[PDB]
Amino acid sequence: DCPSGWSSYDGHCYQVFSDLKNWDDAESFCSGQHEGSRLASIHSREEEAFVGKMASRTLKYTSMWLGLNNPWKECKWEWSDDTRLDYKVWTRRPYCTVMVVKTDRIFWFNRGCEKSVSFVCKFKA
Amino acid sequence: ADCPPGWSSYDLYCYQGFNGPQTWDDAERFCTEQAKGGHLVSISDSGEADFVGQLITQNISRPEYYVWTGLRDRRSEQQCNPEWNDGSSIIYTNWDSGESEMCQAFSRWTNFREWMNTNCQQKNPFVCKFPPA
Repeated sequence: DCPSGWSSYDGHCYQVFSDLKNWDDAESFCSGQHEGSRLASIHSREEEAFVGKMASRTLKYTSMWLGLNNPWKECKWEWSDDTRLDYKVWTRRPYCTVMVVKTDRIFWFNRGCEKSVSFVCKFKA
Repeated sequence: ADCPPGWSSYDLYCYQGFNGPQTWDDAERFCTEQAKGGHLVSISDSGEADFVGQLITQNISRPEYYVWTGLRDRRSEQQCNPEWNDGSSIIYTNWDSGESEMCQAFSRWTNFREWMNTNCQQKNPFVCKFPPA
């Protein structure tokens, strides 16, 4: 139930792309490849392992954008002495999540969303 | 001022920087046991921020970028964003060690005047604060 070029897993379709794009550009590209297609979310070890195996087939350098922009959106900052948070001097440039496939392990880490990374798209069949 | 020896006074409170290094939780626990009502330092205005900044520079010589503040997100999960791009809840995560950054620290490149979130399990110097009696 996936069109040509896409791999099926658990009612969803996936495709890894090698071209290096920044997160926004990659998310835009995914959106144009199929209805409902965006940068992949990852909801389980099994799904992660499936996506990692696609990357090892397509990419020589197996790192891919995931569909997470800004891990620190809507944080609830509190003081340990329970004083009210009014004075605030925390600003941070946008970071976006990269899934790094190593031959022994898979891990995620955050990179500046302006960096150029391969990526994987995903939509529901 | 009636701040005990080793502590520095500023606007009805007592402060002291501690060359750690300690995790955020261990630093905070250390602060509560150093004096009654002690905690990791909190910042309420720019004056307190400037005092704590210079206090760190004059009493903490550490090669770290970070000195712990008392500010953090208290949740057990490793990030704040509740949803992926597609709207599905973020539940399963697989952060490499050091990538979950839910605790706030004073940053050296701002002369320890502004904050940056870093790994709560990273060991850093810290500053305690308690109200004298």
